[PDB]
Amino acid sequence: SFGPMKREVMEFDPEDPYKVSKMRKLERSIAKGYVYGADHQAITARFFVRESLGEVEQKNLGVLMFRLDTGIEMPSTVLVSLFFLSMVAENVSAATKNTLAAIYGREGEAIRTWLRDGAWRLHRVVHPLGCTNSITPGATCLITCSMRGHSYNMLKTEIYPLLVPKEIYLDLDGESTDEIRFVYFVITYDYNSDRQGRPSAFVVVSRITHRHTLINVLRYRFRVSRFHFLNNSISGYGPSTGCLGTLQRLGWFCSRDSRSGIVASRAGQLSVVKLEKFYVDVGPLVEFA
Amino acid sequence: VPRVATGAGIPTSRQTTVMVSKYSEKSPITIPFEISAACLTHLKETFE
Amino acid sequence: METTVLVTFEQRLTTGDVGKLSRLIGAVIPIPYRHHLLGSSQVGLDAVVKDKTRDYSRMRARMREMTLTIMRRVEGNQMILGVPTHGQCYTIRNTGPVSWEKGDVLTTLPPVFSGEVTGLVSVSDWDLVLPWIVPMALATEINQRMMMLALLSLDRSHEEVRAATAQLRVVRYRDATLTLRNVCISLSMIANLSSEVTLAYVRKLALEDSNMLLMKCQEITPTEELNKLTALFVMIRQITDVISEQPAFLVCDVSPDDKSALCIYKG
Repeated sequence: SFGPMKREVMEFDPEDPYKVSKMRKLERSIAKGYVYGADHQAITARFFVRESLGEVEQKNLGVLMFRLDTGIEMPSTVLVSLFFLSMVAENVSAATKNTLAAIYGREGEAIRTWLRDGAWRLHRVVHPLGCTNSITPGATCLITCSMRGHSYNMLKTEIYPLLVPKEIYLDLDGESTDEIRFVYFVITYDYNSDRQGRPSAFVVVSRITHRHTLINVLRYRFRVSRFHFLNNSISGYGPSTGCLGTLQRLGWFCSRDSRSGIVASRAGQLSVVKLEKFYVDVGPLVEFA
Repeated sequence: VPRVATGAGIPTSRQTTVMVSKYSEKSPITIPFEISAACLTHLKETFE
Repeated sequence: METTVLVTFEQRLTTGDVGKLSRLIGAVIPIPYRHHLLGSSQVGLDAVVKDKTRDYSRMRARMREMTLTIMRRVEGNQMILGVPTHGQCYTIRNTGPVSWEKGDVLTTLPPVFSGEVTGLVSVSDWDLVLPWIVPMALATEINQRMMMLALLSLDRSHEEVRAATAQLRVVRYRDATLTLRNVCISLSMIANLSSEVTLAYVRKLALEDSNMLLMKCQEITPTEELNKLTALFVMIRQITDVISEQPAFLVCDVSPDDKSALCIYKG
């Protein structure tokens, strides 16, 4: 009669999860010409980045961005690359540290040496923001940063990889196989003298998905820091420190694509690890000890 | 309002549209004039 | 497009009150349980903020059960809501006391009436008291201040300990300052019982040491033996239920005037 004839119309929209997204994008691509940014299951965001922060990320494309909780109220949020906090971690060779300290450091950075090495990492200043595509060099660098999904050129023309530097990677490179490979991100402290240590950063890949079975393979690596973590528990009574390690999901990639590379930048080059089909997927913090 | 934007990284605005309204100001005029009660009586009393 | 929850206005929402709901188009909504029709008495957090003996964590144990939902549009007699698809971006409205910044992880917390007691479009005791979508590192911070004030709450009789509490409820974050029981029993059962029960277990394990860490770990009735460890581990479960704040968003970019922020939804 009336009721059931209307409900056939809301039933028989089959073969698609809604056919609400796909059809209504087309009725605005017929309206406005072929629209970009619409055939995009991955998820991006445009960010205002200064010229003194604009480097690297601009030239070679597809790389991590990090927020700062810098303890100064006026520039309280400074963008940080995964290349950038290599001048903080203990893992990075001092040549490799001062290679990129001379890339960034040209008269618009070196506060951020003094307010990351000095204003120490509490592993809460850094926030995994995401990976880049399509830098906009102009009066202001304007980085389209991907959030969930792959980093890629518009027009789906080229998958942008994840540019992991070599020093932060091979000290926690996983085991060798050909599967899917989750990228985790680990900050470990060596509590020795200076209230945080020299806060060591790691990009760790592993086939392991589960949480405590993943920190157990870190319980292999980090006894040198873990025995020092127990040390300041008794070296200082009243003062305490915090976390030993800090684990969070960062994304994944296809694991046959894991191959070395290099960036070709100012102040010399920089040996990196190129992770091609990098689905960016940020996870929560796992504070452990 | 018209729109224009430019360049790369130059801060572009979002499409402004303004709706304004101008209220009334009122000054009413009034003017007296005198007619004698003796004057209006001749219209009425209407002698021989 | 997405999931839909309709809210039937049991109370008469005046067009001016609709004018305040039509300003909160982006804002989150605490829903008690996923269902397509809900009352306005269901929708919102006022059914959680209501008891003579109700504690902060017990409300947080209730709100952790409540499904987060996002305002979609207010059409007169109805409020249309969307249960957010995990991983998608959502324009949520910064109705917390904290300015958000690009890249931060946002956590839902119950609103505290300590110096910032707030209501909403209220009629007949129902307002739409809205949870503080607060950054995650401050969400753990707020939790820790509440427990340490409560751990020091028994020793009000010392003014110096009261002066320790006087610093303690001062919470200060980026561009924001705000003022702030069995959970603290749960803190104390772990603090006292792990002090006593570990000594017969460190001296037995410290011989074999694979990670080489039991060595300075020493530097740091079987029915009643297990009864301690049972009521050790179960109180550890009770505190971890009210510690792990289950992160709710990730602000990618913030809309100007700090009213809104596009937030990719996580967890």
